[PDB]
Amino acid sequence: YSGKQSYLGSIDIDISFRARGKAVSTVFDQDELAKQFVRCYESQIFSPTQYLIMEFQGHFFDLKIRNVQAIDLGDIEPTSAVATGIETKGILTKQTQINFFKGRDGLVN
Amino acid sequence: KKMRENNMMSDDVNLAELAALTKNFSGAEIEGLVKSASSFAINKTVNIGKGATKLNTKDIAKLKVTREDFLNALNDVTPAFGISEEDLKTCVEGGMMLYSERVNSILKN
Repeated sequence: YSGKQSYLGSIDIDISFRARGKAVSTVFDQDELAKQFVRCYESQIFSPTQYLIMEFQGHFFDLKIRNVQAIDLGDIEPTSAVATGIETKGILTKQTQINFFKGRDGLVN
Repeated sequence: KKMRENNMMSDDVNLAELAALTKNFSGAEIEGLVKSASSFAINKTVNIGKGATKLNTKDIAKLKVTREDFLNALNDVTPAFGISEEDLKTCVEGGMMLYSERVNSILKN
């Protein structure tokens, strides 16, 4: 279906607290979060608006892939447009630029 | 001041000509000039709107302002007291020609 863009170049993920009463003010390291997502979920195919439940250091979060950027191997530059359309999907790699964005509630620090 | 010591500025700009160009600028206009020049440089990277998401370390890792950005910036900020000499420069839009000796004598006198 994809033809060439089989891998995830950059991935943008909205992080939210699953439980409102479990808001905790710890400073969360993006690199560790990315590592956690990759170690738990590797080479998995992802779409926009796909949801996930994430367990980091005992804390449960709801993750919403807001948009996806699919690129083929061998593309030096990320010239590909980031698609908000759910059709675009790709396969996770250990090098995807993972940007985490505050949820609509905006409590994750 | 800080730009220069932080090595965020091209070596081509020389302050003397800037000081020459800004005839009737007040003290409070120069800062706006700085702002606009910066805005041009920074917009060159982000391209707000259409070509979004190009942000990356390489782009931001070599940002420097350029002289032509200042030259461009002169078109946004305008003096407030230097509004009447504009009439004088537009008075000779028809050009000047030396079809006769007489004009030279008059100008010399």
